[PDB]
Amino acid sequence: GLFQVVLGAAIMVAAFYTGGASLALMGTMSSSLFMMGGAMVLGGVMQMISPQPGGANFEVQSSKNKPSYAFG
Amino acid sequence: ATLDTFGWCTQVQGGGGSLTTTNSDRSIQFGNGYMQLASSGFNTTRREYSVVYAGEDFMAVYDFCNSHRIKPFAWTPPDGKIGIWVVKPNSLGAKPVSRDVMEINVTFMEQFTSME
Amino acid sequence: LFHNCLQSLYPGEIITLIEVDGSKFGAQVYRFHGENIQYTPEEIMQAQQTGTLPPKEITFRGEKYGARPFGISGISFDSSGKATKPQLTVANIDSRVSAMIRAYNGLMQAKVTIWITQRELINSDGSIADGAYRKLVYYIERPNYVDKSVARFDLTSPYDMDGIMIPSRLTQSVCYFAQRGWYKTGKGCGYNGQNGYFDKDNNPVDDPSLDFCPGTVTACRLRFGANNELDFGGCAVASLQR
Amino acid sequence: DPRGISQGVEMMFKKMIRESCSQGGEVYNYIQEKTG
Amino acid sequence: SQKPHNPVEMEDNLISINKIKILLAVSDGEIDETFSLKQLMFNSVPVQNEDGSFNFEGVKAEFRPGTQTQEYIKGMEDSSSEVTVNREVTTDNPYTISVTNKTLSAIRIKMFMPRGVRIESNGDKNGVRVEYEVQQAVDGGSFETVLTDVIEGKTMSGYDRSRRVNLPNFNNQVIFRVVRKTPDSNDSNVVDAIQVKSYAEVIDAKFRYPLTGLLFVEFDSKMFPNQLPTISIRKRWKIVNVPSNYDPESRTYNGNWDGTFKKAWTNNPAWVLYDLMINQRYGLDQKELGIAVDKWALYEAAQYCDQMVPDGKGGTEPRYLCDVIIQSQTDAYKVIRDICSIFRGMSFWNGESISVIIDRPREPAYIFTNDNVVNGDFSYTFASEKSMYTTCNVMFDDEQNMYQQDVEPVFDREATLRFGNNVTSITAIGCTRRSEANRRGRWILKTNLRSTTVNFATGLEGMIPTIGDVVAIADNFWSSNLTMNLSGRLLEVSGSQIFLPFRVDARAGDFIIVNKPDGKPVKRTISSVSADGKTIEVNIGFGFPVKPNTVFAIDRTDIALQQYVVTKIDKGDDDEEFTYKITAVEYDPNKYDEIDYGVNIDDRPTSIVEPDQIPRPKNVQVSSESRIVQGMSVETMIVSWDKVPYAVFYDVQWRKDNGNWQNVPQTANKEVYVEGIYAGNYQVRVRSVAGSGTTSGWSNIVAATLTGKQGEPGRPINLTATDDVVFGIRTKWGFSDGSGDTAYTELQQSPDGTVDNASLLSLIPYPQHEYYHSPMPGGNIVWYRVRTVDRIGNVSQWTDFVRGMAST
Ligand code: SF4
Repeated sequence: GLFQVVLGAAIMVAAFYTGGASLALMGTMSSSLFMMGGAMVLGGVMQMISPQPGGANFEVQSSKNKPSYAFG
Repeated sequence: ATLDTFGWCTQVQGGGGSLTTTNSDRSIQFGNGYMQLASSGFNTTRREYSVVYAGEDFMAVYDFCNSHRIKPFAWTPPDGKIGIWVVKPNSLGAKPVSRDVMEINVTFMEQFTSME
Repeated sequence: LFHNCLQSLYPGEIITLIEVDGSKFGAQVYRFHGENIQYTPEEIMQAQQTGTLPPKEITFRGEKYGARPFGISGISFDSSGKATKPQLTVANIDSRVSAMIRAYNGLMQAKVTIWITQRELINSDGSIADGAYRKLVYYIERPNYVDKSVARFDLTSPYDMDGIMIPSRLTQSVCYFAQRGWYKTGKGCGYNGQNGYFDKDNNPVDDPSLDFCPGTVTACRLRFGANNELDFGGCAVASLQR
Repeated sequence: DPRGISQGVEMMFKKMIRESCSQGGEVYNYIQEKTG
Repeated sequence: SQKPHNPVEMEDNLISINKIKILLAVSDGEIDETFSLKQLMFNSVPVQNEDGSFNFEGVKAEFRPGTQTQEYIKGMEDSSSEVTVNREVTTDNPYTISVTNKTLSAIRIKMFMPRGVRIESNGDKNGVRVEYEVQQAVDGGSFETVLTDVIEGKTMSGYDRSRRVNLPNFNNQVIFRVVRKTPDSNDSNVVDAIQVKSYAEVIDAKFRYPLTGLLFVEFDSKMFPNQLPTISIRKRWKIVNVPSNYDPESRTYNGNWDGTFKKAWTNNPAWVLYDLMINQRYGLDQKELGIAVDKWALYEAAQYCDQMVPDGKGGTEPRYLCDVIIQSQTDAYKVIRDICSIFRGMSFWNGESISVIIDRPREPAYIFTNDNVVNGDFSYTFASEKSMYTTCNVMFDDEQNMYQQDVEPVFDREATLRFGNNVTSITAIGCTRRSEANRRGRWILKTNLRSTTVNFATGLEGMIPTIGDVVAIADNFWSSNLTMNLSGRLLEVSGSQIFLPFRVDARAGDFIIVNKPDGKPVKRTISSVSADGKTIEVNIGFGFPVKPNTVFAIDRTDIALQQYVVTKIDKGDDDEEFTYKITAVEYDPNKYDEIDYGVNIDDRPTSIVEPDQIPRPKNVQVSSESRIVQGMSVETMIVSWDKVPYAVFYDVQWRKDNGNWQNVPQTANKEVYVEGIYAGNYQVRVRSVAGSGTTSGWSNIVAATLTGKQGEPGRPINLTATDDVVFGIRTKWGFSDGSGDTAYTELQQSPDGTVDNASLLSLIPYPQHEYYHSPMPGGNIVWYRVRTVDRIGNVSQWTDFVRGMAST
């Protein structure tokens, strides 16, 4: 059938289609939304295939050898 | 505070003049057919009316209706209980019957307190 | 077999069954079913003349199943690591489920299996081979909802690693052995009665019923003898002097 | 109409994030426990 | 190991002084006044240990309580000085101090030694010890001896020493006197003169720091060659608003608490919670608004907080005490909830109550039945499986390790038989005793197991009950199928009042329960039921009238009411308004008794470490030894001491008599041998050192004299030979015997008649000579000879016998 789309809000509109076809839209929406960029160091599919919480970690050996963000 | 009682008489035709009642009661059902009845305020019945008029001086009545939906007035349609009435928003329409007269439909609500 | 039936355009009726295991605590195993059972007019006339009405039971694999309505929520197998809890719904009319929950502390640690097969694949005596099946297993965690009508349960899997910190051999001063693997077992407890028995206040008793000695080094000093070897797990001086 | 529903949903979520990041919410308690 | 140091307080030699000043800030507000040296600590080591002795010797300090009308600390003397000049005498007591300026704070006196020496007949040089004092006067006083200073040593270029004196509060003027407390010398060769050449006086600093507690510590710089020690105190703290009929020390309750407040010290968290919620400087009403707090609930909390309950090793003790110190900024909600967690009492409301309710064995207050909720329906929900624990870990601030954290777990055996291991971790917020940590752990362990929440919604009845009121539930659903719960009735007091329920038979039980408009529900024994019509007659007597269509409930021994605790009440709008959502949790009437009797802890055992006072050497002896080389004599100096435990490496230091200490290099032999020490007087003292570096105190001065060559007796010279065969000369031979290689010379005496009264000295020959010829004789004249030996150290020898001579 004809598909007249609404530009303002597509997320809620897409679910209202009965069409015996909302399942594909739901699956695609979830899969695509999981990969959206944010503020995390590690990327996309590297998390979805086999997760690995990534981040540089340094042990502390002395208080006078740990720098900072230029306070003093 | 010069109030103006509604004029131009009244008539009943085409489902005009039927009253309407509005209440302000809240009730809760307990169980086993037990209910608790309560009312917030003073339990006043805001009566509503619908009026249809057709006559030669339709323009003056239309002017009155358009200019008196902000300030109230008095009008005693069925029984003589004087009331403080005000026209509802966007509830005024006109229908044509002849080149000289028109048909006008208006709805009235009863206001209490304020009176101005 | 069942794969071939599923791989066709017109499969037949499909059945789903649930059972709950509680024999670990001493709880009977329950079994439920639905699907509605039709009644023949001859049975109706027999019930009319004799004035009785027997409830309908149903015979699948093993022993028969009861007649209770139910429902199952979303089931997913995600490799992203997120753990999802499906929901159970069980109809409750005779309050038997509520009494079970009251008496048996909510039957939390229970084992549930879900069986899905096809009706005509089952022979007339309810015996089918292991060449084709569909088995799902979960564990109950909480009786989420209890009312006069519907009782609802949540399920998880051993993949839910909430809590469960890995290194737990903390340097304590109170008998880490007598927390997980308790007294009189050969793991860490070598105490074999020896010098009698003692109670919560380390009082000397003689019956084999009231026995309890938690943590304190004095307890064992007493159970094991003054100068004899000790099986205490943990150090007496937990931390150095400041 | 889906447009009004979407607008209400986004406004409600915007209020929810502030009511949860404030004193009492799950994120506040989690941060207090973790960072300390 | 422990930090090194060395106590140095016995300043008497030529040595300068260097001091360090540290001023510390103490908790805001008023504090107790008990500042004794037994409560001041260096590196978690007390300064003065009861009677004992001084661990860190020579420490000056003064303290303030922290009120508005304090007086400034006389430390941190700065802002230059004035300094006058004069040098008279310190023998016949001259010199005075006539300060008048009231702004003056302290006075510095500098004393001068021009020359200090002493000689003997032998020419050896020693030192001189002299004593002074400094005395105040005050208006009409006894001059109040203050400062005592000792000076010794051997000097040839001068010695300076400046001391510090602090003025007392006065009205008109203050007089200081300088006195000498030793006999004055004479024209004999003993040099001792005292000169004072300073009037260094100055203000110090007028910074009294109002409203804050202070602490001023002074010590020397030589004592610490490494990182300075952390300073701490052990004493009471902030004065709290205590109720009137309350003695904090004895924990009494006179009765009839009337609201009047007093100021004292307490450890009850009930009263140091109210202090935080009301203070305007650093509390909760910061925006100058008087907030309302329920005093009666806090009084009941205080009464419950001091119940006597034993645990551990007997010895009943109060069940909740809190003494904490705050040093970092945290959110107010966190601090308030951490303090409230000691009670585990609820807190709620915003405007008119601000209240706290402790978990007590409370009584029911309101009845709810199937006819007092919406859609006659109750919902049941429970807790997640991960919330049921078996062990909890509790942090600490331990008393016997002196506020170092520790761990004490809490575990219940019964819960471990069904679930497994579920572990938590809760940081204690000030429990200084192990038993209360165990009680706190068992609190959560017991409450988490029992949680059967039941919720429902009601009508206008929600305005009556508040949070914390235990309510009773008579639900038909959970109570099998029998009901005995309606809202009928038809009479007030009439006596069994017919009590016809419009439906439902109901049956015979113990009591029927009614809801009074204001008071607690009243139960009366349902005897003489007479259920002939199955719905007639219940009770015996009743008080006050009862409205029709009122609620009731019936209970039995087999089936009874269920008690719950209300925690949350909610309200609706525009369709619900008069409804009130309510939730509740299962009530427990016996968990406190199980809590109060389920803890067992022995103690913290002692450990093996270095002691704070390393013992001094016990006894010391000084001897010598001798050897003969190159004609002269060589001595030795011998010292010894007992091997004292906890001591590796010793130290030896000695002078002549009084001049200047010199250090013998560090030795571990426990004995010291030094050769070639010249004759004179000597003294020796020996310290002790440990592996860490902490040196002990000084020993007892032991003095010895080295006369020479072990003492030893001389040996007489043998075989004096007199001959009678030499013409015109008389001669004599001899033999200096063994060990005579130190002979300075021989002594030759010649008598004429063998009488010792007629023996006179004749000559004195050199050591490398034994024979002597004396030519001026007459013929046949008889003479006699006597010969002895004198040594280099002028040690004589016993005379020999008299031999005869006969000239030719
Ligand atoms: S001291 Fe020994 S016997 Fe006692 S609990 Fe510990 S391991 Fe077991």
